[PDB]
Amino acid sequence: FIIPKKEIHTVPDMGKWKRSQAYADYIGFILTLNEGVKGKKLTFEYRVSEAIEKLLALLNTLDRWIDETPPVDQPSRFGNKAYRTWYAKLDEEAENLVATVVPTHLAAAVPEVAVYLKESVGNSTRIDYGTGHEAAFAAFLCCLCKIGVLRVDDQIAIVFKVFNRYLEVMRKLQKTYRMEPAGSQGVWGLDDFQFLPFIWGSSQLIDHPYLEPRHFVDEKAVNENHKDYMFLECILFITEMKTGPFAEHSNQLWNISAVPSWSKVNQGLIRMYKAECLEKFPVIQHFKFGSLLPIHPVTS
Repeated sequence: FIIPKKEIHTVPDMGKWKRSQAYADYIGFILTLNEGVKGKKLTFEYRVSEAIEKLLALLNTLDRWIDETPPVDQPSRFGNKAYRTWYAKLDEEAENLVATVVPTHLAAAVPEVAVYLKESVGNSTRIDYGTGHEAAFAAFLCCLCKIGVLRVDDQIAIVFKVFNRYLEVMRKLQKTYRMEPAGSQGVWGLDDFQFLPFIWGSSQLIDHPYLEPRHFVDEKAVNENHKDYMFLECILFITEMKTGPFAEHSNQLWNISAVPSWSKVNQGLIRMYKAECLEKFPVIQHFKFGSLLPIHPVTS
């Protein structure tokens, strides 16, 4: 194990990244989880292991720290400085948190794995959050699979239990500390903060008996179904946070609602994720590379 470090500094480094072992493992992981959740509600009776339970407890610790760290009165009208107090706790305690999940015989892996956790919750200096932080959380989970802490039978729970809870905690950070989107915003982005739940969420909805894409801009449909469906939960967050016509506050998603099937939405969002997140220097340039997700060319 080694200290994961940044490797994307120049334009040619984008190709280095796309040819890397890290990229192959990362995109393979996203696609594997995408397939596993296909056609299933969040309440699907999936297996729940000790490691999954410990990851939920880890996220609940993060949540508790938010409650202990209220917003401060401040002059700035953007991010709330209390975020930095919260983040400092995570920075100090990340290895301890990860150690509650990783059994002692794999203790050597804790510092490397914990770097991804420390990169998954936003930026302290800027008080911002974007799809690069979300990617680091997926990378954190990917590392836990690679070292065998999480297994194939945990894959549905990774999305429906752990990632689902992570999104709740991220929404709470974003609202509580008035966090700024880190990257492209408004007309320029799919969503101000997230990406993966629209991929995995659209996979859930493949072959649904009633819901089709145009239904996600129907407030009634979202209200009656969001508890079962990660995609719909994301839309609910948007409509709760933003006012006015959907077409104006979320134009990209508005256009996506016209797609005739969830399978086509899912296929299109995978393409879009590569183009607008993984191949986007300003979004992905802070990705860190160590031993588990290495910058060396993919083995083959």
